Amino acid sequence: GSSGSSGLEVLVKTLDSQTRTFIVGAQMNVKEFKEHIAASVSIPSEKQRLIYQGRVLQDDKKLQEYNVGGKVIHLVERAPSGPSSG
Repeated sequence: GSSGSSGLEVLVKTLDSQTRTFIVGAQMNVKEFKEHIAASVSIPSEKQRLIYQGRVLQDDKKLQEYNVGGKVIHLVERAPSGPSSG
């Protein structure tokens, strides 16, 4: 889905060199975004924690606000992630 080139791009680099571009509404908030990618990343927001410039992106805050458009954010997963995984 997702038609027309209208939206803000947001990348996410996990702790395994894995950048994933995401197109969400600039209006969207950090939290929401987490819930959105939460699907792809497969990680829950409450577990997620977008970090940029060594700072923890606020939930109430929005991506645009930070200006992470086409930028690479650093998402972290709570608890010690498993090596094998699956």
